This record gives sequence, C-alpha cells and structure tokens, in this order.
Amino acid sequence: PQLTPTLVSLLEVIEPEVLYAGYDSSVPDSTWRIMTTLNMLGGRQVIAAVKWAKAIPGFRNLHLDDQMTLLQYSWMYLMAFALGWRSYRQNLLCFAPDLIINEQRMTLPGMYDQCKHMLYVSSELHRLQVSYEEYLCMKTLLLLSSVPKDGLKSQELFDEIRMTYIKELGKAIVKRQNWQRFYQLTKLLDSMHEVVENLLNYCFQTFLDKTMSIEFPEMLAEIITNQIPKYSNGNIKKLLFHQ
Amino acid sequence: LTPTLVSLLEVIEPEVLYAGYDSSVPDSTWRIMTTLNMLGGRQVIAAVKWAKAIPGFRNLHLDDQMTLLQYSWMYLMAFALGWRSYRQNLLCFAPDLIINEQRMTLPGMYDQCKHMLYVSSELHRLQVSYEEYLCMKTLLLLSSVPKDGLKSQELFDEIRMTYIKELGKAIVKRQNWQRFYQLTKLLDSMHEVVENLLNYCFQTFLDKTMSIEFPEMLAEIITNQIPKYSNGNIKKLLFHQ
Amino acid sequence: NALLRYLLD
Amino acid sequence: NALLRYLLD
Ligand SMILES: C[C@@H]1C[C@H]2[C@@H]3C[C@H](F)C4=CC(=O)C=C[C@]4(C)[C@@]3(F)[C@@H](O)C[C@]2(C)[C@@]1(OC(=O)c1ccco1)C(=O)SCF
Ligand SMILES: C[C@@H]1C[C@H]2[C@@H]3C[C@H](F)C4=CC(=O)C=C[C@]4(C)[C@@]3(F)[C@@H](O)C[C@]2(C)[C@@]1(OC(=O)c1ccco1)C(=O)SCF
Repeated sequence: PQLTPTLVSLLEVIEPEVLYAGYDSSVPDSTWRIMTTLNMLGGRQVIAAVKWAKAIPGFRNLHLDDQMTLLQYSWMYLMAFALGWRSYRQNLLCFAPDLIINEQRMTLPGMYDQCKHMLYVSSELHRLQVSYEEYLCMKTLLLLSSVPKDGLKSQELFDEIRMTYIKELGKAIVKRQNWQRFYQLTKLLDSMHEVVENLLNYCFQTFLDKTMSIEFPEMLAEIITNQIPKYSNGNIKKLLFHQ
Repeated sequence: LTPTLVSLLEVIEPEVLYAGYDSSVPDSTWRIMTTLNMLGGRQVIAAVKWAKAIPGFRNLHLDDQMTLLQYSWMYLMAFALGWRSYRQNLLCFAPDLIINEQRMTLPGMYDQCKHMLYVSSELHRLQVSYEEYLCMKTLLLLSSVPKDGLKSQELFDEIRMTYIKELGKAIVKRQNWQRFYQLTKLLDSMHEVVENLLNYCFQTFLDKTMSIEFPEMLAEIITNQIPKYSNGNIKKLLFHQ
Repeated sequence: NALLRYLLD
Repeated sequence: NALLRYLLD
C-alpha cells in the first residue's frame, strides 16, 4: 500500500540499538560506582544521539553551529526521555539491560534523591499509556525544545522542522479523544524542562565539586563545560506548547 | 524534510561484519573458505533484518518473503562483496579478511575469486555511486521468483517497479538512459555470476571428501534450494532479453 | 527452514 | 567542543 515511507517509520529505523553499561556484578554496589558507570554510559549514549540526529531529515541541513547548539541544549532531555521509555517498557529504572536500578539499589545513599525525577518521566509514560510511535515523535521534538535567547542561525529552517514533527505526533495520536491526548502528550513535553533542570542541577554541582571524586567521560565534560556559562547567564529559551 | 525511499535504504544498510580470522596462523584454502561460510551465515542473518526494513517487503505473504531470500542471498552477498572491494584490485570480505595479492595465489583460490572480482571491477568500470548501489542491491532481492509465480505476485510487481523507478531517480540525481541501460545490464549479468558461485558452493556442500564446514543458517537454505535448481522451478527476471 | 521463518516474524 | 563538531561532520 504505502510503499512510500512515513517520517515516523524512518524514525523507527534510525532509533539506535540500546547500549549495555558494562557494570560488574561481582563487585559490591555503591552510589559512587553507579554514578560513574552511568556517566560513562551517558557519554556513549550521546555519541549514539549524534548519529541519530544526523539521520533526522532536515537536521543535517541546519547550520553546523546550530546542530551543535541543539545537541548541547537537549542531550539531557533525550537521555532522560529514553530512560523513561526503557523503564516503562520493562517502577524501576533501566539505564541498561545490565544496570537496572531495582528496589534494593534504590535504597542506597543519595540514590532515590535523583532517581525520583527520572522515575517521574517513566510513570507519566505509563499513566498516559504512550505508544511507541508517539514516543519517537516526542523524543524528536525534545531535540528541538530549547534554543538560545536570540534564536539560532537557521531559525527559519528550525521553525519548519519543529512544525513538521508537531504534525507528525498528531498523526501518531490519530493512527492509535484526539486533541485532549495531544494536550496531554504535549504537556508532558513541556514538563521535561522541569525534570531536566533538576537533573542538570545535580549533574553540574557534582561535576564542579572538588571532594566528590565522581568521574566524567570527555564527551560529556566538554558539553557540561560548554553549557554551565549559558545556563547561569540565561541565554536558553524553553519552547513551550502551553504558556 | 520528506524522506525518500533512497534515504531510507541508506539508514537500513547493515553494519559491515568482521570475519574473526586469526592473523597469526598460516593461511590455507580450507581455512579461508570455512571462515567465509561462517561469515556468510551471519551476513544472511543481517540481510533478513535488512529486507524486513525495505518498505513494502514486510507486506508480502510470508512464504514469498522466504522464497525471495532463499533465491537471492548469493546475489546480495556477491554484490555487497563487489561494493566493499570496489571501495577499498582486492576482495574485501571483511576488514579483517582482505584477499590480497598474496592470498590470491593459494590453491584453487583465484579459480572462484575471479567471479567475485568481476562484480567488483564492473562497479569500478561503471563508477557506480552509493545510491545506485543501494537501489541495485534492492533489485537483486527481487531478481528471481518461482516459475509458478509468487503468492503476492501483484504486490511484488509493484515493489519491483518502484525500485526500478528509484534506480532511475538515483541516476538523474547523479547519458542518463544510457547509464540506466548499463546498470540494468550489470544487474542482468549477476545471474551468470551467481550461477557460477552457487555451483561450487553446492558442489562443495555435497562432497563428502572435503572437510569444508557450513553454518546451519546456510545449510538450511542450501538444502531447501538444491531441488529448485534440479527441477528448474526458478524464473530469472531480466531487464534485457 | 524454521529459523528463517522466525527471524522474519 | 571539536569532537561533537567532528561527529556532526
Ligand atoms: C542526576 C544526574 C542525571 C544523570 C543522567 C540522566 C540521564 F537520563 C542518563 C541516562 C542514561 O541512560 C545514562 C546516563 C545519564 C546521562 C545519567 F544517568 C548519568 O550521566 C548520571 C546523571 C548525570 C546524574 O545521575 C545521578 O546523579 C544519579 C544516577 C542514579 C542516581 O543518581 C548525575 O549527576 S551522576 C553524578 F554526576
Ligand atoms: C564460491 C562460493 C560462494 C562463496 C560465498 C560468496 C558470497 F558472495 C559471500 C560473500 C561474503 O562476504 C561472505 C561469504 C560468502 C557467502 C561466500 F564467500 C562464502 O560463503 C563462500 C562461498 C559459498 C564459496 O566461496 C568460495 O569458493 C571461495 C571464496 C574465497 C575462496 O573460495 C564456496 O563455495 S566456499 C566452499 F563451499
């Protein structure tokens, strides 16, 4: 029938295979150890997300500096959202098939304190009973949810790409009461800014802390350094579906 | 922003697989062949994951999906091999098993490898672009049917015609009709290449005196396909009579 | 060939 | 950040 492929079905194939953490099961668990193992995983997850974004039609056509800004602004949204999905498809947290934060690990010192935020995303997906195709449009929009105060360099093209995926999600919803579910799902998107703020707050604070000894891979460290000034000056604009 | 059928073929193109060839043990024609069969099996598994993602293909009847893979696996393997070698005079089975000038001279080696070299040289000669390769490879999946016809023959026909047009488009976005003729003429000649490669493949499989091992993924296909060349129930689709 | 039928489902 | 710039190119 449709031997010409929908934008959704393209996103379906470009979705990167899920990465293992490499966490050792013989060594005892620790908050120190889990966080570091998670940071390393985070780095490889970002490299995957770059390859992913480049495959999004239109994206590779933005200014290269814009492509950078979008990935720098949105990496945490993408990671947290995908986490929420993984956790929903398997209330626990599936960072990786080999590193699941279960009931017991949750009780580790300083653990649930951050995990509550990531759990929130996961319980929203289960609540709203989100489908896979909806998910793929939502994550795409998450790549496009923040911009600098005075816009991007290819603002027009960006505006048009974003407008495209808003429509794409609308199709996902119907292909599955319409406009209310749209509200619902776009309200979840809006509320990612609040999740990410918390997650980034703890991330930056840990990154900058002298006596904390938690390692970060270079991939993440360059971005964290490249963003701390921007967020602590206010050049970020959070694009909201509802004012 | 609208994705083309060709941009989708790009995405679904599988990762290139390593052969796991030990580079510290003397080469022999037994060791190379056996290793390549093993590789071949994993490549077939990949091709299935690839076909399933080609738009339309998963909409065929399941028996038809099976038939086409059983008929065309050698076309898909040989053609990808041509491409890998073309992109390197040599044969790039894998980044860890390249048949250099040295390995070429081994007993019975060049005898078969000349057929796979042919594909590789034709791609160089015609200087084929990637997007053409991707359309051509998709047509190769659709290059033989049971003489009796497929079950979803109607839909198959539409799928094939789409990828012909698609190949056509790739040529335009690259003398256009001439090139279209030349590239379809190459596809046609893949039949001859594959016949040669399958003959020795089947001949080896059936020979008891050769201790050449085949992985089960391949052995099942080969077993299933032996009779259909013996009863001649295969129709080779050609662009030029 | 059952293995092929499987990978295709 | 050159590595990202590189991975994007
Ligand atoms: C609170 C932050 C946020 C954490 C990241 C969340 C993100 F969703 C993610 C998903 C992954 O699959 C792998 C890694 C990350 C990118 C992430 F989990 C890690 O880097 C760690 C981050 C920054 C974070 O997590 C924790 O404290 C944490 C995880 C479990 C309990 O606490 C850190 O700041 S790690 C210390 F810097
Ligand atoms: C002549 C046959 C055909 C060979 C296959 C060709 C195919 F193109 C291919 C490409 C690969 O990248 C990996 C494997 C295969 C599928 C293949 F090379 C192997 O299985 C071996 C096959 C069946 C074949 O190859 C040779 O003679 C050969 C290759 C190099 C030297 O001799 C055999 O019949 S191996 C013994 F049965």
